[PDB]
Amino acid sequence: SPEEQLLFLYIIYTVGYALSFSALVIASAILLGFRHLHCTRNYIHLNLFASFILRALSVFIKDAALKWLSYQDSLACRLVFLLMQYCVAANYYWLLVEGVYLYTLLAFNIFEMLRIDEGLRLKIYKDTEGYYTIGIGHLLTKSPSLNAAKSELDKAIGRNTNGVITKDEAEKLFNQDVDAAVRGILRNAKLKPVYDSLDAVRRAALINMVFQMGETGVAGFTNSLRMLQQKRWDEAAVNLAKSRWYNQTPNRAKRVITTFRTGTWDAYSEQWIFRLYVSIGWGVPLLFVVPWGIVKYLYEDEGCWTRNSNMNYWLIIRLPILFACIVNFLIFVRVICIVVSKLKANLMCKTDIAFRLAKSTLTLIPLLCTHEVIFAFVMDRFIKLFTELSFTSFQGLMVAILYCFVNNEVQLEFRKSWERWRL
Ligand SMILES: CC1(C)CC([C@@H](Nc2ccc(-n3cnc(C(F)(F)F)c3)nc2)c2ccc(C(=O)NCCC(=O)O)cc2)C1
Repeated sequence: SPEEQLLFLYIIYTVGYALSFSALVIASAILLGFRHLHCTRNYIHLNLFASFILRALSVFIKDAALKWLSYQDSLACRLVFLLMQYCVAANYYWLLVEGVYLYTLLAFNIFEMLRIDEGLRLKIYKDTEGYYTIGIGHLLTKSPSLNAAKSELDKAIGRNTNGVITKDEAEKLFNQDVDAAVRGILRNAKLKPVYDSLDAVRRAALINMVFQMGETGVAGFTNSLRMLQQKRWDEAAVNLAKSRWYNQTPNRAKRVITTFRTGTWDAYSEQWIFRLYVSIGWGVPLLFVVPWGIVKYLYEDEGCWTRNSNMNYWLIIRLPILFACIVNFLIFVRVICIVVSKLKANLMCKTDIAFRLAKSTLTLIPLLCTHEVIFAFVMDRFIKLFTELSFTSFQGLMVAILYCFVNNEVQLEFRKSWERWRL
């Protein structure tokens, strides 16, 4: 039947958005309620969820307005459609920042953490404690003799130093120190079990302290290292503040304790970038959705602007989206070589967060952007393409599923608090 087909697809679409909405609100509720989940990654997700929830709201509003001059002629419809188009470009751009965040998350490592903490020197300097340092955090000897420090550096660099050392030579010695730091952990009976129980990020947190103090020194934190292995992050955090290390160099300590406490790079994460992401996810939409809304109100106003087929004015919401998809696929491309390397190199297990996120993210990029890309310059078997409307509807649900319900972290939060109820 013709009428029966058109009605059944409508059912699946609305229950798609009903289930989507419900699930995404529950998920955002979870990310917001549990304190441990308060990190930049999940904040980006909450923005993404918002874009999907708001899209859902538009769907439900349009539907309620069917209930009693017609609705297609009204201006309130054209407004709800502009809100929905904004959400759609917000979906695709919070996905672009979801892609960018993932890329940089793969690009930040210990080498970028220690370049931030330790600084860079070109010439040899006599530090406060008495050690001559140069390069990135490379202490030479405490022996109070600049002549002998320059020589001690010359054997450690090969050619004659003179005092000034080039950027490439410093990066070479920096690599040397970091290999030495990880070997020092693994050659340490108290640091290896905890290091092998830590995830890559908290691993880099441990490496950092070794780079500053040394293997035999951070081993001293017996009180803290035990509760780090027992996965009790917050109880160790307050314990590491009560340290000599925290009172000696506190700005460095706070960053590293936060990295133990959270498991993210957020304490090495400039506060202005999260801005520029909330700006690109929500802002740049506003940079091509509203001038569309104008040419559509001015030059193409016909039945809530659905009869969108005349002239260039279709392109200017499809090209910016098209452009995001292109990159999101370039990103999609580059990322995978990244992950193949990092898993081949054993640099990145499958238990880690950068990988878990590429699982999610790299799924959604094509599942969202692929259709966009195929029919790249098409403007417009009929019961077949109807099924695209079932995918989009459930899109919202899928995100929640992928970005909260199957996410390991939140499941640990649930079990942890039921246990707090029993005890
Ligand atoms: C509808 C589906 C069947 C498709 C979806 C599926 N997508 C997906 C799965 C795997 C790869 N993949 C593997 N290797 C590479 C490579 F090449 F190395 F990069 C990529 N790519 C894409 C998926 C399944 C499982 C998860 C998952 O457990 N999430 C929890 C992780 C977390 O959030 O904490 C996520 C996504 C689910």
